[PDB]
Amino acid sequence: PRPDYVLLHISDTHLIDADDRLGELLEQLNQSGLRPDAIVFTGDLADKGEPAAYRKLRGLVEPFAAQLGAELVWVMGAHDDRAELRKFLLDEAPSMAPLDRVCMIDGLRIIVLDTSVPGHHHGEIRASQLGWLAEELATPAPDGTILALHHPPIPSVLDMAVTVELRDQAALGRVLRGTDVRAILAGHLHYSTNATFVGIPVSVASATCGCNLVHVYPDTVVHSVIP
Amino acid sequence: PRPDYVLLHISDTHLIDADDRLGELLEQLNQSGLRPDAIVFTGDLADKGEPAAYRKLRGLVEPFAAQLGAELVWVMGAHDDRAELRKFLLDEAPSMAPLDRVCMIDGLRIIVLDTSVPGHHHGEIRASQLGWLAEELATPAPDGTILALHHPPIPSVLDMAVTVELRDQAALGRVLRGTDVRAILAGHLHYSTNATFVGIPVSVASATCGCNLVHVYPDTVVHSVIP
Ligand SMILES: [Fe+3]
Ligand SMILES: [Fe+3]
Ligand SMILES: [Mn+2]
Ligand SMILES: [Mn+2]
Repeated sequence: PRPDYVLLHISDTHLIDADDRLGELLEQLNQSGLRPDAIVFTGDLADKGEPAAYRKLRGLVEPFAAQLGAELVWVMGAHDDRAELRKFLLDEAPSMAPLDRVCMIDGLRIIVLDTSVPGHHHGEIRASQLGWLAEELATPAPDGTILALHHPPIPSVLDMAVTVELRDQAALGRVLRGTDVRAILAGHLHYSTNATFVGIPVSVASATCGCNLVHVYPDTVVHSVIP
Repeated sequence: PRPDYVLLHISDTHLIDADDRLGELLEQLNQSGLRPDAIVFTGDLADKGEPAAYRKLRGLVEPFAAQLGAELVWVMGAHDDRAELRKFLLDEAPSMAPLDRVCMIDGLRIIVLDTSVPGHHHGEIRASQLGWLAEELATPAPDGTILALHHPPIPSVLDMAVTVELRDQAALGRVLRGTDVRAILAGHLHYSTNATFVGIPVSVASATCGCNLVHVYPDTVVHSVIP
């Protein structure tokens, strides 16, 4: 069976060792001869949101993605800094506004939502983001939508995880329910985890410091854990 | 958040080294102080379906489960032998009939389906099993149903996997659709994998030779990969 799309789902890189942990993964997938349509990094890109760490991340990852002709999709995590990421990763003017973005890969919509709260480890989605997201999803994409965020909308199966979890999930669920979101890609957790949120599959990739392969079929989305 | 149920999902033990790979996992979870309601083993219990290997498996696992007061749930895999498993694992009269079973854990239904084909590595579900399964699911369980089988009803993301995959999945899907099956537990693959089948979450546990924790919440089922 040939997939419609192939995505790479990497998370929690924590760059400031994390340098060659990520380095060796890149080449391992380069050497596997895999050619994904997109590489999605679901947060905690930089451990202390450092300019130097973003620069370094960009030099390591951009060549890798260009070779495979793959779209790079960056997501804000709790440890990141919105302004330094915009500045040193995206070549955009600095702003503390949520890193929310829409990205079409042929017929597939990828939506990047920012669940980060500046200077806080927990997760939240602000009213303006739910409005933005609702408006966007009112138009169905041909091959449906992948949602990429940091803090996963799933129950916390550990206590030291509850204080840093994504808050007010009911609001998100009200917006996602009945739309064309087919899968939710998330990070934060540091162990591979899957569940559903309002009927939608949630897949959380483990920390880098393995990752997930994502094959998008016409009728299903397959997530596989690569050690 | 307190889960309604906790399940342990272990797969592909391949006992005939596999002995102390499984041994060290048991104790690691014994030592974690985890107390699951059920331990579900999703096939390839014995590598050559050997009487000696079932005896050994039983001596290693039954004490472990009794301590935690956990229900043992055994599933036929491709490598198993229906008659020797019935004989040396279940203390049942030998039979080549599919190992199909229903098991209530308080309000939660667990259904064991046998996708094995004797002397063959591929997977199939026979007409009589679809009838049995349909009849059973006509009655909803209070806390819905977990389905446990060997060959997962998900697309094969590798070629050397297609010849051994579960065949005629459309038939299964016709039976599962709209019933109270909340999750499908599966094995066979040897890499952690999740997808949906007819809207239902499928979670495949990796080979032992790690496993999965399964927390069953009122509104969702969370699967986590334990290295
Ligand atoms: Fe992190
Ligand atoms: Fe196996
Ligand atoms: Mn995080
Ligand atoms: Mn198998």
